[PDB]
Amino acid sequence: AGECLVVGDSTPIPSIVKLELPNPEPRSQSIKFHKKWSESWRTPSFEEVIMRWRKENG
Amino acid sequence: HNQVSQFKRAVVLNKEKYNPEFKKITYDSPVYFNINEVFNYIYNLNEEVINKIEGEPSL
Repeated sequence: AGECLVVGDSTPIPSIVKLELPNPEPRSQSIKFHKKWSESWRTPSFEEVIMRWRKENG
Repeated sequence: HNQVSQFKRAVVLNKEKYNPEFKKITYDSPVYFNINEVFNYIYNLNEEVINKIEGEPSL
């Protein structure tokens, strides 16, 4: 983990380089299904959502 | 010939008639339309009294 093999014309010899972690770190705002499945039955208001299907009238 | 176009026009007309509140209604709009009314409109296939009527645009 964190180690990469660098091979190319830039480096004189092929090398194995340990890469320092970035700051800030790239993070993807994903959704966890198992974590959300452990809670109680949550009701996704089916009337605000169905008014968003029709922005004004569609 | 002229089969898909007439069906599409009848569907659009029925959708507009049954949904007056909606502003823009197209052939893909998920709105109610009576398929039996569309069948009745196509059943008016038996038109015997008009082709173009000369001297007038559309009467």
